[PDB]
Amino acid sequence: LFDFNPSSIKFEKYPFYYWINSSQLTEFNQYRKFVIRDSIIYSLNNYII
Amino acid sequence: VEEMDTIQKMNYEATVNMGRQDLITREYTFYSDYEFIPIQEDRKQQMEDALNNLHKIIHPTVTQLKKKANVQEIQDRVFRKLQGWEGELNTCVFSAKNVRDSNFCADRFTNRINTEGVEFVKQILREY
Amino acid sequence: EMILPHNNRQLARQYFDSLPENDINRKY
Amino acid sequence: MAQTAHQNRYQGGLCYAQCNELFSFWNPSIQQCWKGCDFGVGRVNDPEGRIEAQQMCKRWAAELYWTYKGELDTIKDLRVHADMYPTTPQNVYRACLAGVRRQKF
Amino acid sequence: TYYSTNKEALIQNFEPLNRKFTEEEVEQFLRNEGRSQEEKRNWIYNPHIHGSTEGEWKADIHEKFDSGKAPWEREHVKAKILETNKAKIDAGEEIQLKPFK
Amino acid sequence: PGEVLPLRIIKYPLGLETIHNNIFENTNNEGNVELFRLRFNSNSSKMQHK
Amino acid sequence: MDNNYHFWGNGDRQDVSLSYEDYYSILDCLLDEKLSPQGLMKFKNLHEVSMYGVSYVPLYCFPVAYGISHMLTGKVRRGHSGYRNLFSLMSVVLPFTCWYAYTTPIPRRLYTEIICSNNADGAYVRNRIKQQKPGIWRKLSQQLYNKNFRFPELNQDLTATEFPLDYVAPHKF
Repeated sequence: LFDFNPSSIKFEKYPFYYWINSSQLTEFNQYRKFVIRDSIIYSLNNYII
Repeated sequence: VEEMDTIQKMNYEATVNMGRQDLITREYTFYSDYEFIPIQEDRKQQMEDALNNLHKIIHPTVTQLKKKANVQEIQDRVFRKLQGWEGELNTCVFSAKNVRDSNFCADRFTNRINTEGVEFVKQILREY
Repeated sequence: EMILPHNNRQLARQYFDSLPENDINRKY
Repeated sequence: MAQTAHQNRYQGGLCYAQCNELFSFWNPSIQQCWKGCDFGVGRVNDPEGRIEAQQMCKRWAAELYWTYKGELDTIKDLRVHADMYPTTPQNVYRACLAGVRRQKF
Repeated sequence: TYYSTNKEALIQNFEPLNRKFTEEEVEQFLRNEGRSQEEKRNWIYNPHIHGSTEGEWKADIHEKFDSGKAPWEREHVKAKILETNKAKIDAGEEIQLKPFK
Repeated sequence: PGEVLPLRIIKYPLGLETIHNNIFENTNNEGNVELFRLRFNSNSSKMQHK
Repeated sequence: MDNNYHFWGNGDRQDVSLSYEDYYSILDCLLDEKLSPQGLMKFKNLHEVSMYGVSYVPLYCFPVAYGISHMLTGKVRRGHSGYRNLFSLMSVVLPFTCWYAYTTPIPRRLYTEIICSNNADGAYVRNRIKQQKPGIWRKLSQQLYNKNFRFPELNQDLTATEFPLDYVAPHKF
């Protein structure tokens, strides 16, 4: 009520923006079979250029 | 290998057939699977050489420990680092386009093992 | 995800080379 | 205590009490420890009786489980802990030896 | 008389360390977590992490840990102390090796 | 489902055998005991045998 | 203040604050194999504290729900006689008050140790939340940066050479 409160504003227009794939910023400690997902994400992000 | 009795011939046939499961099932491929460029044989040998080099360092320490708990703890501590590196390698090899990319990723993984893996293992073993 | 160095197209470098000599990005 | 000498653990005496104190209450090793107390009754104080009792423990372990000839002679650590269960002839031998050690008189 | 004797002993026999802890002393302090209390540590030699030879390494380990000899009692450490603090050695100040207890 | 990934690092289980008080089932040609294993998926489309 | 500041289930105002919903969602995106035995111990202590807490939250919210349900009926206290309306309005309103409570972050020493630890467990947890829970990590990164925590995984990282993975909400530099 009476202190700092984190904002909830986000990117709500770019497609598949929050389908974050593995990189050095995520340390590759995810589910093993998510590599396929990464490929899909990659392909999707090449479709919207 | 021709000259043998019926029982020996049957045993040899059994031993041969138990090793051709990879041969029989290579024809049955799936269309919808996500294919990847596999790690080449030379890179496989280099990675196994790096693993053997790691095992060279840990051998006296683990063989001079009389408690299974300590050896299991040593195994677990190294395995987390190795699993992070393995995840990086698996991602970068699955997302590979040509054999050059797969070789690059395998070389990066082997270099990580031979550069940082040995240092981390040595620190752990000194702790033990 | 990281782009491998051999597969990396230095588009940023290409734009940087096309900048004027007296440019704030070149100063940076 | 179907394999031991006494109807109840209280007839075993101080040795059975020490065996109970050695392991957790759910650990079946205590019974094996009790057998040690049985092997070293009139033998612990005799210098060769102690060796005889240790041999009796080795024979008992060899009879309970399948064992190999050198297997009980190459045990690195004969110490026992609370969660040591008689799943192996080595564990049976260690529990029996610990029971032998705790047999005063 | 206990208070008077203790006060005299403190006043007479207390001096500041007068020196900065050397690199070897700090490293020994950081490795003192390897010391075991109430039971001796089983030192196992691994040539790929310890170097040297087994006999030399075990002798050094016995000197460092088992013997109880302090880092400031080592000859090379004493030489390093007398070298790195020669400025304080000049002008008639004597370096104290063992910290007061 | 998913795939058999290109590389898996597998921890060799320890202490599964107590026949002669040895907790290292595996040893390589150099004589050093092994704690880890590398498994590779060479063929990415073939079925896995029953 | 309190005599039990040592307790792991306790906390002060400036500890990392996670709501129960955030805590359960964070638990939904982690693996026990990737954590050291110390990290597992932290998570187990947090589990017992949090099971008791989630049990108790409706009890905390019951007085407020009772008051609001009474004020919705009117200014008449028909005890033992307005129970039906009172408890229908209660079964409606108490979920709303519990919604406000369960979406409210609460500080804890275990929360600030699990997230902000500088060992490998802390980095693993931070990166896992960063990738699998982008919104939770957005809020949590804002909170951590506000609390003078400097981690590479934060969106508000001025020393990074890589662009942030999310929208950086306005804050005072």
